[PDB]
Amino acid sequence: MENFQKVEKIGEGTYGVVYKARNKLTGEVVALKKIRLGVPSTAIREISLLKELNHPNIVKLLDVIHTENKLYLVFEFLHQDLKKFMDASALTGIPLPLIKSYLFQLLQGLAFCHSHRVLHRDLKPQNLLINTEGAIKLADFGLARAFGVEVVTLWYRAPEILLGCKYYSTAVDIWSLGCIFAEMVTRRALFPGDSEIDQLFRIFRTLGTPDEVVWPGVTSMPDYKPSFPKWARQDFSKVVPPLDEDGRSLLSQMLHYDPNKRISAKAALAHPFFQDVTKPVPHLRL
Ligand SMILES: C[C@@H](O)[C@@H](C)Nc1ccnc(Nc2ccc(S(N)(=O)=O)cc2)n1
Repeated sequence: MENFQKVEKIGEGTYGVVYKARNKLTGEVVALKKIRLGVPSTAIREISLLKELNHPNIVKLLDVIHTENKLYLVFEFLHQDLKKFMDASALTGIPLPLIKSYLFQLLQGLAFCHSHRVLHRDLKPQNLLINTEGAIKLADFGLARAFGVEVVTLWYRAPEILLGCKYYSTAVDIWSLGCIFAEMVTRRALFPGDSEIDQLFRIFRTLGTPDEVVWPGVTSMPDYKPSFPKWARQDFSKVVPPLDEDGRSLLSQMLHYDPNKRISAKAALAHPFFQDVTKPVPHLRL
């Protein structure tokens, strides 16, 4: 902490406060995360694996500073988060070519992470960071599993997590990114639940209550109740106007109930929606 001069608080998360800060020696501007708490050995080792998980669409973890039994993560600083950008673009909407670019890049980032068996587990607009050059990057990648631990947003949570599955798969991240894709397009959160059951029931109201036909094994999950109401599925035509039919096909594959049926990041990259992908420049007010 002594090595940095705090500039301003930029986030408050489950695992600690994040500051924009400047390195006192070099003048580098960084994001400094003070991890909330000595540090268990296992957390140290998992975080140290994250230091080598480098990709253009993953926020670079510059240093892990484990001293005086405190843990600080030093990240490269990005200039804005997707939440703030979405809120800024709410009059006209993020142009589709930019949406498509951001989706494609995030899919590249996930394919890379997934290929190393690392999951995010908590994708949401506040953890997607953008720059002036057109890039978008996944932040706080791998921290949920490293640490294992003011209101938690449930809006992006996959249904298998809500239904009590103990072992997460890479599919949880595809589900979350699907939710975010929809939200960019419509300018409203797809499933804005305010409790676990409200989140589950908002999913069920839109995609239909899952059963053994669409999700074999669903009825044996830990928090599945035979008493859940049975709602009929809606058409994606009603869920995300004015997404074009390729966008809609791809979304539907990202939002399959059965995580085993849900598209992988790798497969998503070859989807016809990306045949005309480009990399536009956003208009950022900093
Ligand atoms: C991921 C989350 O913990 C975030 C706080 N972490 C990081 C990491 C690296 N860089 C940033 N920058 C940053 C963040 C938000 C904004 S905001 N809310 O003004 O759009 C402007 C810049 N944030």
